[PDB]
Amino acid sequence: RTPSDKPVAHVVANPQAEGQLQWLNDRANALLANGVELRDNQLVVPSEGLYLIYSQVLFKGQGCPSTHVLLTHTISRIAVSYQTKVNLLSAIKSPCQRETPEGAEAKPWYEPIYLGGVFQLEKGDRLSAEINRPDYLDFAESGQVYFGIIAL
Amino acid sequence: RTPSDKPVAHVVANPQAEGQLQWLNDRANALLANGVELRDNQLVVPSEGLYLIYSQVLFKGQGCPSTHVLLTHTISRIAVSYQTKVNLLSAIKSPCQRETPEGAEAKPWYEPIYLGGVFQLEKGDRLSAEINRPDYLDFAESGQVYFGIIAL
Amino acid sequence: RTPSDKPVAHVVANPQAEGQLQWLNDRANALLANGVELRDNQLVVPSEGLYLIYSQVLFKGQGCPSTHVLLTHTISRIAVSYQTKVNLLSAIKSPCQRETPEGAEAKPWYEPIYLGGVFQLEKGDRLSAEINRPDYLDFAESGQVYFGIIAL
Repeated sequence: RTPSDKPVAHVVANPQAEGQLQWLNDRANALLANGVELRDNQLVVPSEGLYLIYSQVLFKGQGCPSTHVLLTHTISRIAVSYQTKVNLLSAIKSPCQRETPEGAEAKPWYEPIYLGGVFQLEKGDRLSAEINRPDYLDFAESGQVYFGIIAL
Repeated sequence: RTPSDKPVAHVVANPQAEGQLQWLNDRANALLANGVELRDNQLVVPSEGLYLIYSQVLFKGQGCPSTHVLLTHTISRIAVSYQTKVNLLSAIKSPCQRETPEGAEAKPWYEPIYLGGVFQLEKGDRLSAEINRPDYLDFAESGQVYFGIIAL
Repeated sequence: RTPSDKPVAHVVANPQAEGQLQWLNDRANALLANGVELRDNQLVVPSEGLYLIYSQVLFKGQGCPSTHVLLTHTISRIAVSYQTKVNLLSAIKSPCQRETPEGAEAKPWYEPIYLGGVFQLEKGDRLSAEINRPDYLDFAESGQVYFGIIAL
């Protein structure tokens, strides 16, 4: 065989979908081996083990609007028994400070956030990397937005 | 039930501890297992190896001052052998290119810092995670401030 | 001494190359274990399997020039099957949201970029980790700009 036995997965955001982050393992450079499945846009964990659960999204806007743009990306985990979203890793970014553009429009900011950690998950647990602003997500990527778990 | 061995620790930082950054155990899905005591605010490694080392901090700031705020996050190894402290992972970032809220008091800034590399440790070595302006720490803390390792 | 059966690597930037990213396997903890080969400025892969590719670049400047910078970081795989560079993980950061600090000449900004994911490489597979603004690279640091793979 080739994909070893350790339950793995490296999902990439879908460039077609818009204003929504949909995870696609079915492109080049994407894995979903030995157990892991993609169900409700959430990775489901095959076996009780220890997993590293990184993820990365890449935000983009054109000029800084009024109303403070606070951006967030978080990896929550809904466990078998206690089926509620408990927050694993998270992070906020505020890419705007400015007067909110003027004498020259545009000039786009870019803002990536990365989340990585080692956590214990059981059989049937689910995970899901999500953001508060699917409008700002960016993708003429190939590797700009991703979500993955690997058993260790 | 704790399957999969290999020294492992994934520690989150203690919220109610005004500006000090004291890691803790028991919280969230914080781990220390297979002998990685967290002594004196340092993960203590048990036996040599290539350890995946990662950690994240989140600096939050309500309005920019007029003194250029630089913020560095660092993981330095204090080798059990040489006792010497060697800087492994380091990052530096500046939340604002000087604005300094003059009028219209406020507008928060969020600047996360994630560090992660693969390194060669030695049984007894100690890893330290430290920042420089701990007066800039976000106490919303779900799973925002963390430090961790795991044998590979 | 150096652990584990599995091939790994962790080269590091040369603070001598004028305007380019040159990796090295002899400074910092620049490993080149079991069959990995830092070659034409890229790691040639020893064998099949899931690898953990991670890297980090640092950027620096003082004040903002031509309204838009765009620091980018991409690790691309050039597969022995489909021989053509192909993005694996990418991030674009952009310092100076307009700004253009005329009176705050030489008032510095610091901008890092980490990233890393699991992928199923094969043998003879080459990996490049390249920036777009070597001139914006920071070099007053050690555990600053690295790039490595670890068979897992």
